Amino acid sequence: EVETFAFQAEIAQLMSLIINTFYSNKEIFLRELISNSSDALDKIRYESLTDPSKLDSGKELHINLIPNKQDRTLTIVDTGIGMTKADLINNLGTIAKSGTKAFMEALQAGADISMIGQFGVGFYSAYLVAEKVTVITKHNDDEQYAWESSAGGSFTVRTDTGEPMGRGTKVILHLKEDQTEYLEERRIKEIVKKHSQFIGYPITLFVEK
Ligand SMILES: S=C(NCCc1ccccn1)N[C@@H]1C[C@@H]2CC[C@H]1C2
Repeated sequence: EVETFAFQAEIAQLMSLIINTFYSNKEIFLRELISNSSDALDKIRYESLTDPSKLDSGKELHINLIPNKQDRTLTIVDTGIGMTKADLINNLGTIAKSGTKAFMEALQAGADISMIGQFGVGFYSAYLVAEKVTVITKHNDDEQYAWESSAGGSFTVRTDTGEPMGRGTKVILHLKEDQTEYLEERRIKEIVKKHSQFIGYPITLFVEK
């Protein structure tokens, strides 16, 4: 059973801008998603200091990068705090409204797309390289859910029936046909070394066989 929602008007305009603007420095999408993963790992690690039982769903705090050339997908996995159903539908888009609005004003004040993380909406930079983004997430306080959008103004949320994650978030990027360079190992390594050398959690690049 699937539910379809409309994006916030501001969010929908940001995604249409991100998709339709000719912007060449697309590699910043990885820094933003890794930075989001780092924040999610910070939150569960902090909460576990006063409640060690929050880690019963998994003690490992790490980020995995998993390219897949046959499926043309790049997947970013973290074992952070994860997201509830309310996060996916209401709360996170509500926090992001002021940031989205401010980000689009700045885009005419001279600022460029690479400053998206300074407004707390770096996640949507995934649509620089992805035609479709699937998010699998599991919070200690909710069930496992699957969020998905190909932009166009709508997204879906459903209960996920697949392999249980335990805890964390899996961002699955269905890459555009001309963006397969981000499925290459030395390209991913160069981007991580350039943008995310100072992340306080292990970032493991899964090499294909
Ligand atoms: S509101 C949003 N990103 C911005 C919030 C944020 C800021 C800093 C770190 C982490 N998260 N993303 C939401 C999560 C699912 C994917 C799209 C929607 C549903």
